Amino acid sequence: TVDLFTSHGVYRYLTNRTNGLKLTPRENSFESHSFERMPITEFSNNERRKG
Amino acid sequence: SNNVKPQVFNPDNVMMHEKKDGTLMNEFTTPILQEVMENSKIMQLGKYEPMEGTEKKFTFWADKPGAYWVGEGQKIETSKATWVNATMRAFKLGVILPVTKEFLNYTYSQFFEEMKPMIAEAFYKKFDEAGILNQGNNPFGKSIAQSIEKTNKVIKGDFTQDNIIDLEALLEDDELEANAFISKTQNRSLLRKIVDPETKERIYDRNSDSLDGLPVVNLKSSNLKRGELITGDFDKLIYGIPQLIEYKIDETAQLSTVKNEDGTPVNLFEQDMVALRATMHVALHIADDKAFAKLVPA
Amino acid sequence: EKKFTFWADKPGAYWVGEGQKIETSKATWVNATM
Amino acid sequence: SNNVKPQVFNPDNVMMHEKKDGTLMNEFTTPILQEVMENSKIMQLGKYEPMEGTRAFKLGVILPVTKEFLNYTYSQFFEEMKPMIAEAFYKKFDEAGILNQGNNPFGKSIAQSIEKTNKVIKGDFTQDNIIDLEALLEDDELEANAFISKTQNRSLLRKIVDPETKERIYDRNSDSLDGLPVVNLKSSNLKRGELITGDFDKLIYGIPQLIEYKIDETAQLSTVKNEDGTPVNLFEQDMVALRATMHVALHIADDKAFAKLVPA
Repeated sequence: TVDLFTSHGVYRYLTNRTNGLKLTPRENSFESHSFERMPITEFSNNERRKG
Repeated sequence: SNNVKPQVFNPDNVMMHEKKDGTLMNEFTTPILQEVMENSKIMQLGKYEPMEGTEKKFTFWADKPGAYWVGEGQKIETSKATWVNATMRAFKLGVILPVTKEFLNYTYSQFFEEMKPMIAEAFYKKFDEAGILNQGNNPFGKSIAQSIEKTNKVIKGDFTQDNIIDLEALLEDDELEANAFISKTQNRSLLRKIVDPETKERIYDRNSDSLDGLPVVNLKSSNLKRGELITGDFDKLIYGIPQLIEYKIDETAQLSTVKNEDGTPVNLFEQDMVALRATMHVALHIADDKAFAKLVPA
Repeated sequence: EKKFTFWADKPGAYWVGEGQKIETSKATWVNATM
Repeated sequence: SNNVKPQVFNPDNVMMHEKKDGTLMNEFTTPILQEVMENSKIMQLGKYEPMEGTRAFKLGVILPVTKEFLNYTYSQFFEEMKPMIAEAFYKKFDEAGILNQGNNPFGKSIAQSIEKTNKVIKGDFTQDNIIDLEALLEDDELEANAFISKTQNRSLLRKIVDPETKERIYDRNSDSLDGLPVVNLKSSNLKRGELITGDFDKLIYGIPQLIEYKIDETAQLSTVKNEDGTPVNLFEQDMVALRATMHVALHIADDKAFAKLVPA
């Protein structure tokens, strides 16, 4: 099950490895969000992102 | 010698910037591709299996203990479990593309970019035709067509709901259920014109490419004839990839499988040439020889 | 006038035994014009 | 290797630490340049042409060196040899373009231009013969730009004086004749009594690839046979080789722009 976050909403899809990860929209795939930028944030341990 | 005519090669596999008639190939318009690169159908249908070495071991239960009624105070009889082992090994796919450095500079710099996908396609197709159809000098002693041949699990006749149902029934006759169909795109014409006379519904979805509700996968190979159809419980087809496609480019090796006009092997350094090597390791295993059946025209 | 270059031949591939020589292969293209 | 006799190579182009007579060049003194290094004359005179892609032809050479020599005789060899190869390329290109010598690959050359137009003066060096040589160019509205000469004939040029102004027509300090610069060719093919002149802006050249050097420790030198006839393997025989290559192109825009003076 795959969630894709854009600057305007979340798209939901279904896939399997066997079919080659062909994304198929899930029932009621789209869901709007009220932010104006992609909601996920990444943090970094150092410039190289090494543990 | 100061011989300035271009080097003739045998076989003519070397890319060159100058033709033996004296034509010099500047201003080359990079070719475009009228096609989409084909996926591996085995990688699509079968089950991936992590494999670190060139060999893999599987072990499965085989026998299960019985059990007894015993009277009060009677001796309780014994029983026993049993197991069985299976194994799969990998093989190597490879190809080398030699290029003259003049060609690599003054005609088609991107050549060792554009080839890498066409190489991957060639590997996938080789793999599929070996594992599915047992064609192209199949290295494995294993294949779908070969399991079908040893079981003689073949139906003869025309594409009809009758025969298609019989084909699927041939699997549950061994307690297995069909999961997909393999067919030749030439034959969806035949599937498109068969209908149930009772419920009056068509067995093949022209829109979704589904046959009797199961997904159909099309082979590009020319070995699978129009009237032929294959089905099986593809979750019983196991594949592993110990080494994904590796590319190496070399400017100094010797190629022995290409000879100069005088018969000497091509030396990439002394002759100022470059060549691209692609290799891939792939392993195939049929977990149950009975899990596959085929329909063939009479 | 217009001119086109299209791929015509894909490079082959060979099953190679452990330590056997990898055979070579070549690409090819064809020209068309309108 | 354990061979106590040195390896004979055919052709004998491999550099070695030990001579055929058993002499190790140990402790070996650094070579020094007894002569000035020569620079390309058509690259000096002719007009450069920005060129993309190749007509061009490929110059190239391979210098094999025994790693014992690269260790125990003259370590810096490959750094000190690159200019000497550039010299060799300059000389090969100059000799091909000017004199039509050395199996030149082009169908174009100054010697062929002159031999086609028959624009040749038979005679010894005299002020009247120099003036006639120049007039052979100015006849066709082209003016001489420079002179090409065998340096060994400055002894002849110093003996000519303008009988009106009564001074040397040849400035031996400037090395300019009648006010025009004279370039010297070291090659053996241009004879003592031969002199060439032209409007060298009518000679065009291009260089798609500058001198590229690649040092290799692994290739096979098919062209160099061991004593037994097997090809030389660098890695296995513990050997190193330097490859140099260049692409040059030559064009003559007007073959009447060149004239030649030659002894009678």
